[PDB]
Amino acid sequence: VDSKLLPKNIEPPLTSQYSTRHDAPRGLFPFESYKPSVQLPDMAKLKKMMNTSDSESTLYKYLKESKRKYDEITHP
Amino acid sequence: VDSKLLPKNIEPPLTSQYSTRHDAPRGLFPFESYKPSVQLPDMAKLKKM
Amino acid sequence: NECIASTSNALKVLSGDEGYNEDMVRRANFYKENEAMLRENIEVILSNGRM
Amino acid sequence: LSTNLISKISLLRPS
Amino acid sequence: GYDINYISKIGEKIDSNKPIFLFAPELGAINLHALSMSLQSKNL
Amino acid sequence: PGVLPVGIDTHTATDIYQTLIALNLDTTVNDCLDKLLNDECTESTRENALYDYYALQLLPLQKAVRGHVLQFEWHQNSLLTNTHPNFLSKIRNINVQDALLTNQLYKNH
Amino acid sequence: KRVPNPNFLGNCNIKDFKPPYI
Amino acid sequence: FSNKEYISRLWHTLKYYQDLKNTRMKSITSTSQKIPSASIWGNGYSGYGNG
Amino acid sequence: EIPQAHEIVIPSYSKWFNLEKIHSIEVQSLPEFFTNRIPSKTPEVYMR
Repeated sequence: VDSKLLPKNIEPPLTSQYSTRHDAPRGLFPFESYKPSVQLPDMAKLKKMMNTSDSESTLYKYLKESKRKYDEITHP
Repeated sequence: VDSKLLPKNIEPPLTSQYSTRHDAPRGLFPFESYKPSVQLPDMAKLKKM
Repeated sequence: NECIASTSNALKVLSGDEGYNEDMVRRANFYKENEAMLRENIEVILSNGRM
Repeated sequence: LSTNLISKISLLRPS
Repeated sequence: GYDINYISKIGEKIDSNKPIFLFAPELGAINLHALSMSLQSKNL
Repeated sequence: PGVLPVGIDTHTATDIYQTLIALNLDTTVNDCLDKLLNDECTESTRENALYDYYALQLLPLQKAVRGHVLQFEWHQNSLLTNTHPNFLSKIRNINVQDALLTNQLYKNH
Repeated sequence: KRVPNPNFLGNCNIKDFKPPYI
Repeated sequence: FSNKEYISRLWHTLKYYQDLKNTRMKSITSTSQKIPSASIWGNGYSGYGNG
Repeated sequence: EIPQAHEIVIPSYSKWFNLEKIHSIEVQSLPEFFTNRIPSKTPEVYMR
């Protein structure tokens, strides 16, 4: 019935719309961003434990046969 | 007798399809930091190595 | 199993972190067994205009 | 820029 | 595997400076009628 | 320590789990992209891979909205006696005025 | 010079708060 | 994920909340000097019915 | 039909209020319309 106007907000930083950073701590928001561990035996373990891909496998056997014919034709 | 020619009530018309905003108190919503990254992470270096 | 589940939880409180278990809320059956509170909270956040 | 890809680029992302 | 005395020493300050809820000086004009009607709202 | 056995390092066991999840996700994204890009694949599995690509590019947005609703849901249940068990409310030691009021109550009856 | 009240179509005091992902 | 990273995470979390408490104190001293500043939480009500 | 020409604000604890529906708070606050003792106080009269 008798409405009033909020005058003006002198906003301090981090109290604002779009005042959020990737560097901020996720206290809540339980989903995490995890550090990729680049270790060479763990690289071999990741190469072994990855399942497959069909075009990758066919192009692997294609490139392997092409490299085999390459090393067998560059010798004589 | 055709409908809408039947006698109807003299009333204020319907305000059912009106959009309302809400006065929520001060401590209702939490403080939110850490903008989430919508973009998918890229693994070009891992598959390159 | 109670010695492990009350050791990592004993580290989460002492570190100061909080929240849900990350590996529990990552699946889809969590949001199907908690179908009741999500229809409340989605309407509360949408009607206040924060969604 | 090839027309095999121009028909699919706006398909995969409508923006 | 950690030195949890130092971890707890820092986590005490983290829990102290964590934004859990409002303090007494920053509550604003507390309206008793709004509280009394929100308690009957059977929300959570 | 030599007579003691060696142990599985958990801090690297988690990392090659999340990283394997991300690698399988990237391989599935690059696999559902190729199924629509060629023209020899049938239209019953050319549009289905398109919506499977849509659902896979929409994953961290789903994580953002899912995290947001769950953060608000967790804020619903912070009650200042869970997080603050050492809350000091109020107390009052017994004054002489209490005993005087009691004696007045027994005198005026 | 007119001045709009807070009960005006489009002149509310409750501003639309944006989510962090947007 | 080792100790030397898990404590450096906690140093890059406490220093955030100390600046957050500095902001919280400045937004209290602003309104105590009769200047209507916004807080960490939103502004509560408007002139509608409640004050 | 009249288009919306004003800003409408109800408080947040009145989120449950929806037209063409009777909430439990309306029953527990005004019970005389829902105890079928007087035929001139029906929930249709209350909704009207």
